[PDB]
Amino acid sequence: ALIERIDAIIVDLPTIRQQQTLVVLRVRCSDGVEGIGEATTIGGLAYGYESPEGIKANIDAHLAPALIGLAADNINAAMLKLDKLAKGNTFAKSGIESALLDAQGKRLGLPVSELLGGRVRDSLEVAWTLASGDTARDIAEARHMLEIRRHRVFKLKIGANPVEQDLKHVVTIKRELGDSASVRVDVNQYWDESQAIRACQVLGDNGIDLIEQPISRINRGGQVRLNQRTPAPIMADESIESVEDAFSLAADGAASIFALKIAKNGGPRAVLRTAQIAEAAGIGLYGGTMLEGSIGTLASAHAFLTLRQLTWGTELFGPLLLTEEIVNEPPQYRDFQLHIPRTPGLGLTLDEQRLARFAR
Amino acid sequence: ALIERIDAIIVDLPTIRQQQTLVVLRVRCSDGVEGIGEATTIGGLAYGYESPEGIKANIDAHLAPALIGLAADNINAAMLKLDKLAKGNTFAKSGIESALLDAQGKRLGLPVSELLGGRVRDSLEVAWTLASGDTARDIAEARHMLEIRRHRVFKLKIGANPVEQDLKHVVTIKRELGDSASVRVDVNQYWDESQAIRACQVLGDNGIDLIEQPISRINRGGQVRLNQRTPAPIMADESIESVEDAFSLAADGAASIFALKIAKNGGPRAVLRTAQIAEAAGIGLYGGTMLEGSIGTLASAHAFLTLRQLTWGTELFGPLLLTEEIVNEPPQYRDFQLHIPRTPGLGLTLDEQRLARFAR
Amino acid sequence: ALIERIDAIIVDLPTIRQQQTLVVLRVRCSDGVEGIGEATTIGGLAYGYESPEGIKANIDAHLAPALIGLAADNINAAMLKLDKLAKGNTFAKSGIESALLDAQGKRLGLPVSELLGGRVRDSLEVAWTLASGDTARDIAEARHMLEIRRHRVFKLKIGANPVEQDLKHVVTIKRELGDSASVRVDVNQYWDESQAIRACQVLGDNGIDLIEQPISRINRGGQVRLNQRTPAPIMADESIESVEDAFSLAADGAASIFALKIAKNGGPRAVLRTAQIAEAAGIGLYGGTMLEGSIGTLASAHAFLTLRQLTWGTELFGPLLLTEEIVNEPPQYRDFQLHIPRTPGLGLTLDEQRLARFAR
Amino acid sequence: ALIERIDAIIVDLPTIRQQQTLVVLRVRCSDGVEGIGEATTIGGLAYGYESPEGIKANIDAHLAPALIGLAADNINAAMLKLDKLAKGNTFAKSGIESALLDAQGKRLGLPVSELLGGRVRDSLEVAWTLASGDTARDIAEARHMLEIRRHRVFKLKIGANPVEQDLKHVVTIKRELGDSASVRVDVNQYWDESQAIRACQVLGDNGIDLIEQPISRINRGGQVRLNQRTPAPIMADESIESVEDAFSLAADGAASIFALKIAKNGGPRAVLRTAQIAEAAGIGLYGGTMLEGSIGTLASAHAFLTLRQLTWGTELFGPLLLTEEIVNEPPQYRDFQLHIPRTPGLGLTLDEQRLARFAR
Ligand SMILES: [Mn+2]
Ligand SMILES: [Mn+2]
Ligand SMILES: [Mn+2]
Ligand SMILES: [Mn+2]
Repeated sequence: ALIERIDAIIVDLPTIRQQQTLVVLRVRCSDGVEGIGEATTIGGLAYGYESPEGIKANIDAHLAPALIGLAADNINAAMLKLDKLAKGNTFAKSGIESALLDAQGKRLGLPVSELLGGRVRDSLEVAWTLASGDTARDIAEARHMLEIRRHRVFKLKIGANPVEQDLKHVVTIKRELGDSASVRVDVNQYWDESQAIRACQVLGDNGIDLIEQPISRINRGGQVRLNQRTPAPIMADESIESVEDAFSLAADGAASIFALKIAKNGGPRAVLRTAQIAEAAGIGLYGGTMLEGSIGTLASAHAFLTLRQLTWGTELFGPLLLTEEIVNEPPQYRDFQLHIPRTPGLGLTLDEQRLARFAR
Repeated sequence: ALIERIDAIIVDLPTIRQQQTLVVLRVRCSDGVEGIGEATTIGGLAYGYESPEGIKANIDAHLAPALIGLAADNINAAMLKLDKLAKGNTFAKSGIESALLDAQGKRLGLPVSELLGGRVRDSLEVAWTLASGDTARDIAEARHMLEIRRHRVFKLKIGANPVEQDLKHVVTIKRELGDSASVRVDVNQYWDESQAIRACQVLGDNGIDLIEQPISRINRGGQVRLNQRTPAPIMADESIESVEDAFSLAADGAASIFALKIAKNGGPRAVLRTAQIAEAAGIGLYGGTMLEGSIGTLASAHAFLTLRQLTWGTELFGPLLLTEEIVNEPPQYRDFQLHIPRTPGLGLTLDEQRLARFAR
Repeated sequence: ALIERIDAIIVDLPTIRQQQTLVVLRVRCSDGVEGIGEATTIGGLAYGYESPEGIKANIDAHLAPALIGLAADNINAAMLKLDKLAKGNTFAKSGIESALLDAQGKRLGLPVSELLGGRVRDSLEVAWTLASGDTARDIAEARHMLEIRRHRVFKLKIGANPVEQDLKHVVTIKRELGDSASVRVDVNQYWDESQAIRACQVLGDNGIDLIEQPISRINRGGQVRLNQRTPAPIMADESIESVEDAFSLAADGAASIFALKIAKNGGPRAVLRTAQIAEAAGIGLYGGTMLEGSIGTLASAHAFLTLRQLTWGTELFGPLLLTEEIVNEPPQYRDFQLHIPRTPGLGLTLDEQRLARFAR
Repeated sequence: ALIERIDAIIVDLPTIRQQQTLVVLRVRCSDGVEGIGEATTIGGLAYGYESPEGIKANIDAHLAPALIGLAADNINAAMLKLDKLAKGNTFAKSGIESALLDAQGKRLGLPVSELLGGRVRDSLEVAWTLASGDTARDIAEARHMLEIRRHRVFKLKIGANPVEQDLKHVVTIKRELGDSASVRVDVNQYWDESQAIRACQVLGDNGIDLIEQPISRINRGGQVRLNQRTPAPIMADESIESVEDAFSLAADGAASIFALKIAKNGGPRAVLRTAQIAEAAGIGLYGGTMLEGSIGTLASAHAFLTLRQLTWGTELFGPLLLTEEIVNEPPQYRDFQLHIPRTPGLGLTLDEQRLARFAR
């Protein structure tokens, strides 16, 4: 089977929060099998180098033409060719690798997790981000998610308000939930090391389970110091923009936990290279997301199912924020987890009608 | 006297806990003197590279034939020959060295401790592992051991249950016993560094005296960080798989205490090389065990008697877990210690009847 | 006073080599002043994250909209706003900053070099890359460039062929040229550390003045080792993808010379921050290029004129490779140097006809 | 679908040198598909912890029983189970993984290289070890191998004789061969750092391309020092006894080249994890061997075909030393390379008669 055509479609979907843009890839092979992938990011260029528009432009002008005519079943050769021709562009590469694995799974009749070696579990613990901004509303939401047994691990995005304000807000939530839930924070590189010194202490002292990316990736030394001094473990996220960054952080002792994102590494197979490095170093894992819809979520999920251990769970809740999707199969979230079927490929099929309706 | 024959016998003994397998070595010398040694491990291949079956196979096919015909009284030459021919295989080497020292002690009429240079004590403090799994039962057992003056230092094996559960269990035990007993934990490499960060703090804050091998030996940097940050001292155990590993950990500042096991180093003389390195570096000592019966326990004991200081005592309680033994002389445990006689060799003789009954 | 509109045009120009694609920026201000900039790369995505297509897509969709309406005379505020909304995208940022500086300089009647502080020189030494592939042809071209006094510093791009082959080629050229020219090589990350060990030694012992980016930026430790052991100075180029990378490299001692490129840093002002960091660390400087045409070449030059010292000269020969240009004023190359006028802005005007002709 | 039975057979085959012992694994699956693997070492226990005897003993007693009944198509789950129950035992693990991969490839009709992701080449450069001991004889054998175009890369095993004697021998061979062949040496941990200091210098100055494992793995600091000072690149072989060792060596900068052996890592998939770590650190690669016959050689080869680059080729000449083999298909050595077919599995079938004949 040869790769015949690759299409990159920008889709804007309404969210419960007010819109999420995804780049849906469709790779059609000569044997009639089609694979689907997703390259999605948050806020244009605010959370990475690649925007939806840039991703589509590069796929159309550079990445896709390099693949037309190649064997669809030799994913390693195709991805290595992209590395040779394109520097970075991990989101685009991720969408493409996801589609090739999907097409390959359908072709062989195996779920992507089995193509990657075999799953050691069928479900993944899923965290939820509390985003009402209001403390009372956040505790109310958390208590609801617990009641319906959908989530018991909650993440709080902070760093935008005065430190003292964010600290009170987080400590209040953990204090009210007590031992019923795990509370973590994500600072998204918003603090400088001078602010993180005291903030990490207060959070660690008040039962916050982990602190994700407290300071900017440009401060390597600061990450190493906080890794050694913060009472709560430090998780690296934005500090990882490639597999090679993961080796560097591991060699430096810059974090005790790595967030694994297929978009930041370059696909399901690339994220596994980063996970393996973390494993060889004794670094804990967490399955991250870029707020992908079901396609990217499932592609992440399929790689995470093969991991020996994910000490801190995952935040694969992306599909839950969308009011509408472009696939026919809704994800199964129940009993604090995301359940992944043993269907061929990613186990998803496009809803041609909603796709046409939301595509640009 | 020449080494004439070496036999490796696998023996399965019932335990009070449900079976322990030992590899008993019998080295017969041309002068009619026989030496006995033991090569024992825990759980097949779960706690090391060598299993009872592999140990016997290698002794029979490789190690023993290299020794037949050599002088029984030149232990250094015999052991150096084994190092030249065999990589690793420390458990097998340990059993063999133990038997040669036993035979040499009987021949010269000296206890093995005197062959090793001379004892500075006749008894060793012995810790006890609380293994009921149940907190109330563990406190009850500990109080009994204290009452009968058999043990006042207790070890708790953790790491298999959720961290929070193991922490509550340990803190409850220390809280109830108070200053009447020393409470320590052994995590057996079960935690990753991200989990150990908070767990070590809680344990150190609640009176746990030391934390044995909290994380995997593959994470050297993590051991160094915990050595500098944990409130309770960190003891290395599985991180030591050879004398050379001990030098490496000492040079790195990876632990402030080393567990000394003859099986992991290669015998009573090898364990002394590791102890000497620890001494030159200012690292504290602890006499460890692989749950050996009286033979291996006594061989460990004889080397430990020559040490200037063992700040943390020993856990030479192996014989106490066996319902039946294959030696005639039962070990003397009284007043929190194991008492070692000044009889030739290891001071033990095989019970031919029970040996035949439990051998495979 | 206000930025009214920003246009990003892709232009394909013919080279002496084959085309070269430029992204010409035209910023129109409310006061009638227009500024021009250039964002140019090499080989689509083979030499960087940004392609001409992705650059235009991002400018039109995200960057330009963030600038419309802002004061055209407050460049610091404009660029800081872009850093807040966009991660990376240094090529696009460089093109935009260059245009704003051009407009501001025309507005105050000052060359960009004066806006940046004040020039300390009026011309820059310019190197030339011998790229025929044929040793004899290269020596001939070099002899000619020397004859007409256009260049006396030559750079050989190597790494694509077997090591001994590239080494022979390079050593032969330096042997034939002797003390007449400075010969340098750029390996463009093509060797791994194991190949670079012997190659750097041979090159250094045969009169090669500096070795540019011998290994990949992913291998930080290798750069630090080569920096201490190479007989010829090591220059970092691709290892610098941001000003923060420059700080990191300096702190580590990964190179004794930094190549300065406005495109890899984010503009003329950004390149000065990197140059300042190098100066504070005692690191040597070299004026680099991404093969820009006159607009980009002049924007680099204006920044380079304010530097105290550029120990290794520059390679601002980009305009010399183009057969057609889109500006009215051709660069003044004479006596081994590039001469920069003291006219307002960049001192360039767009040839509207040729622009329309090569614009795609 | 299910692993029904696993057989471990010790086979003694005649070499051109004397015998070579292999442990042939035969895994039978419920669907009638059988997979074959090989766990081979050199010199009993002289070159590793596992002997043919210990390997068979452990497979029969511990490893095989843990696999019976498990899905034959979920190799990741099977191997992770083995890691949980058994420490080390990489040779036995490698043999088992190779057989499961062979079975799975025959089952899906794909060569193992495709199961592992996809090959990027169809043949591998193969080195040859000159082992006559006689300098003149070695030069003759080398000239011949060059004549018939079978090998052009030669490796000399040294370290057993006085240094100046081995140095003379090696330098003479390279002098006589000149630019015609690449000459390398493997010291097999025979020198201590004090001897290696001058030897590495002499070898490097006389055209030796790489120096493999000059000193013992116990001396980590010495490897780091030799890695910075040796004029010829240092390759780690014995220092790698697990994938985690590879990470450690890379983090420390102890070698610029890693020898890859499926037997020392735990199988074809394990060797890829080590290769990935090396790639992320910028470390060069070489395909190593433990002198396996065709089964083991092909299992290594299939993994090596997926690698982006093997800067230093391979030494997969194992089959060439055997006069008799236990498979029906003899390896395709031609034009300095080993050619690998695109047939299912390993592409090998057991010659039941010869197997029965040499089986012990
Ligand atoms: Mn995050
Ligand atoms: Mn222990
Ligand atoms: Mn360059
Ligand atoms: Mn070797």
